[PDB]
Amino acid sequence: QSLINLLAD
Amino acid sequence: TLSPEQLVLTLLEAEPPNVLVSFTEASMMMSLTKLADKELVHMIGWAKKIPGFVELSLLDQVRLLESCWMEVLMVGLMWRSIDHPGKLIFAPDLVLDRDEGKCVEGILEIFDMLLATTSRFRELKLQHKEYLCVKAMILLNSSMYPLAESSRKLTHLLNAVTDALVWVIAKSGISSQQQSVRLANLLMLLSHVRHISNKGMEHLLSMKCKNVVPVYDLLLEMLNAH
Ligand SMILES: C[C@]12CC[C@@H]3c4ccc(O)cc4CC[C@H]3[C@@H]1C[C@@H](O)[C@H]2O
Repeated sequence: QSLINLLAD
Repeated sequence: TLSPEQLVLTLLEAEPPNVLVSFTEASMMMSLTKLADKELVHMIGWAKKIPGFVELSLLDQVRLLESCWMEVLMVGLMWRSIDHPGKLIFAPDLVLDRDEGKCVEGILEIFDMLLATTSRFRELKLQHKEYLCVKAMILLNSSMYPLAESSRKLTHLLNAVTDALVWVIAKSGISSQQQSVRLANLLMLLSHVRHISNKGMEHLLSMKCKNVVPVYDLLLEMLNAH
């Protein structure tokens, strides 16, 4: 998972 | 707003899980980069538990983490290492003596800087509650790196953690003069950690560019932002 996906997860 | 005791307890519970890694120049850098990538995943989870962070704009959340990630890794390393002179406790089963920095070109200077800063925190007898505060202050851009509702919110969040740090220091019962000096010394150490971080990222990028170590996934993404 990318930074954005991790933040949005 | 939360009370300072409430805020500090929130920071405690946000603490990330610990990670385990698993020398040549290649194998030390492989271990260290694998470690960083694992910690970075948990760092994002940690940031999301800091009061107010997820209320910031997505762009601010991204830019804050892009700016501070290596500093946050480094202050954690310093805390893990604080009571072990001459050793860097990167992880359980990755405890490095200062002299093992001779394995990697350019890394010894960085180890010495990390050890010296750790020694200053030791001399200050950095408290658990202070550590929690200063790590959150790093994330919330106490450095004031240039990144309106979100900016106003961020200022509020940073002020809250600073207030909590002041409160923690005030509990020590030392003179107001000494409380002010301690705060100054802590803030100046954070500025120094920023400088070591800049050096560390330059070194990582060099090791990548020279094909000494591959860099993948989240670490790649954060490195590419520098
Ligand atoms: C040693 C170094 C700085 C500390 C990093 C570091 C600091 C704190 C941690 O918890 C993990 C790490 C892993 C990567 C480490 C970096 C590799 C080198 O390129 C150099 O910049």
